[PDB]
Parts: sequence; C-alpha cells; structure tokens
Amino acid sequence: GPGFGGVFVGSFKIINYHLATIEERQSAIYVDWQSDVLVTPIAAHGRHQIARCKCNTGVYYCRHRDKSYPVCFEGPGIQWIEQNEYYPARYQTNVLLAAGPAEAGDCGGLLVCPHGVIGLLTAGGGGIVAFTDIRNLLWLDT
Ligand SMILES: [Zn+2]
Repeated sequence: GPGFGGVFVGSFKIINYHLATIEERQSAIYVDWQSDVLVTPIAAHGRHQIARCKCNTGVYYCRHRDKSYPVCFEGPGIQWIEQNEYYPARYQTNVLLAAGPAEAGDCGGLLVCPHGVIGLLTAGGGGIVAFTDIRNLLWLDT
C-alpha cells in the first residue's frame, strides 16, 4: 500500500534478503541471496500483482524523500561487485539499473508499471538506483 513494505501477493510475501528477519528466513518458501529476495508464506489476502511484461520504464517510491520518481531502467543483468554496510563485496543477479535519488533507508521500495510490480529497491546512492527484478515469480495462480 504505502510502497515501503515489500510485496504481498495472494498468501505470500516478498521482501529483500538484507531486510528480512530470522523467522521469515526460517519459514521462507524461496530465497535467492544473490538476487537479495525472499518469498515466505504470509497469512493475508494479497492485493498485489506481478508484472508479466517487459516494461523499460516505471515509477518508484523514495521513502527518505516521500515522493514518486519516474525513471527508465536497464534490463536484468549481473552488476558490479560493491560492498555495503549489510553485505560484503559482491555482484548481484537480476539487477535493473536506473538514474534517480536513493538512500540506504529506502531499501524495500516498490517499482511499478501499469501491469503491476516489477521489482524491489535493493540499494542506491550518488544519483544511481538499482532494483531487483522479480518478474520471474508471477505465480498468481497455481
Ligand atoms: Zn509493464
């Protein structure tokens, strides 16, 4: 809803690995440390949908500025080995690169296109923001 709490699809919840808790990690149904994402069952009716598109443009929420920024990002590739306050020097998978304001506190924001959510905000800074594509997880049905 607000846009800073992960994705809630059906009875499942999607969040970043660096922002997850131990209980969620233990009960998670899918995890990708390289992509920095978890998928764990959640007892709720999700009102979100995953984008089954190839959109190259979208809008993301900047929590530390509390504003919506549109941006045209690059496709899902593997990115530079950088080290954060959470992580060691490593390269991430399914990374969408775009230009825009970002901060350490905004980790977890939502990127949306008309079809739905595309990815979560992994990290950003210095005018460059990187997201984790989640389009490969659109199990809306079973
Ligand atoms: Zn789209």
